[PDB]
Amino acid sequence: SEPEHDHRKRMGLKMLLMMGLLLPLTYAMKRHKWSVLKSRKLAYRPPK
Amino acid sequence: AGGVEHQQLLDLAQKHLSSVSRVYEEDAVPGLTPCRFTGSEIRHRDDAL
Repeated sequence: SEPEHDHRKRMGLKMLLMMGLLLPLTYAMKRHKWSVLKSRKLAYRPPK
Repeated sequence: AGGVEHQQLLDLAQKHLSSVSRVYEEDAVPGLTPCRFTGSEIRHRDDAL
């Protein structure tokens, strides 16, 4: 029924290792380019 | 700067500006320290200008 079964599981193992490498790095890029904004402070200067 | 004799100005500085302070009075030299540069942005927003 599934002649591709072992090749599918090998490609899935490569997929799992590559995704476990790639997800924290892309998340780190997002955290960098958004950490320019997430540390931002706002002030208000009403003249009274 | 200008039409002034250097020896005349030295005589004047010896006469007047002798003994200005010369003494730290606590042996405490105020020394300058290198300052950290910060890549940063400041945005003062007033749209009425």
